[PDB]
Amino acid sequence: ASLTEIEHLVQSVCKSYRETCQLRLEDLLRQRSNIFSREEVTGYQRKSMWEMWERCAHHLTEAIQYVVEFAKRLSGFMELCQNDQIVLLKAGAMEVVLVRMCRAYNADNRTVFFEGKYGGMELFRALGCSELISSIFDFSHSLSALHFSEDEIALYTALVLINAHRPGLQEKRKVEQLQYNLELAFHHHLCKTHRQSILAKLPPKGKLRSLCSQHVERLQIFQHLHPIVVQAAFPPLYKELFSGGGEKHKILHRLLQDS
Ligand SMILES: O=S(=O)(c1cccc(C(F)(F)F)c1)N1CCc2ccc(OCc3c(Cl)cncc3Cl)cc21
Repeated sequence: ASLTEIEHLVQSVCKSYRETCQLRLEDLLRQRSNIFSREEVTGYQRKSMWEMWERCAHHLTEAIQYVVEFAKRLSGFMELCQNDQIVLLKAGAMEVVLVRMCRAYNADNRTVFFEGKYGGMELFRALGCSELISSIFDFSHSLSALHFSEDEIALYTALVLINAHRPGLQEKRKVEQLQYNLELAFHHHLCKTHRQSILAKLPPKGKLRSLCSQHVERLQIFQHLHPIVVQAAFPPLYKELFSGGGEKHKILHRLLQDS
């Protein structure tokens, strides 16, 4: 488009992200001294596997409801066909949740905010996927060395969400031009803010696909151990995005109709 239209894309996205944060930043920094206790950490460790899963899936789902709203406010996004809004969310909504987690992450004690207090990766030992849990801390630890601004996180998460080369898009170019316009707003704000140099420190694209692909691969395993915990206790939007078969009940386009 134009440089003046590019100037309010930054504004539009920075507003849509600030108005769609469950996690309010200043509330998280004012709680990193509220660190979990060995007696509470062991309490989480001694919880059954499926209960730490059911509790985290429910917490992931709550974090995706705010992403689907972020997407719903991304000007240009709801001008797209339902099949393309859902496919952008179905693949990029966990990726947005993972990049937003860098704010709930404290790199000094390598702790993450969880259920009202800050805990380490040892907190999630009962889940049985220690290798994947570690890579999410190592990933949030990597973005914490980028020292993101909330405006930077806004424009980076839209580009995580608005991906023109997702498999399954009906109309590809309508996203390419929404991606390319979003891509200028990010480079222009980084230019203005004297931050063009972080474009090379950003994680390689295939780093988020690998983290989401591990989560799907580790839900597969837990589904086999606890099948009826997924059908009975797991949230439907979780099963729709991640497990198969789970899109039998399409909660996604329910949220993309009401407004
Ligand atoms: O519960 S969070 O407040 C949470 C907060 C910090 C760290 C974690 C975890 F887990 F990364 F250390 C979890 N929340 C909000 C953001 C988020 C992302 C994924 C998630 O769960 C996915 C999952 C995994 Cl990665 C492994 N096994 C079962 C599941 Cl369902 C939960 C979640």
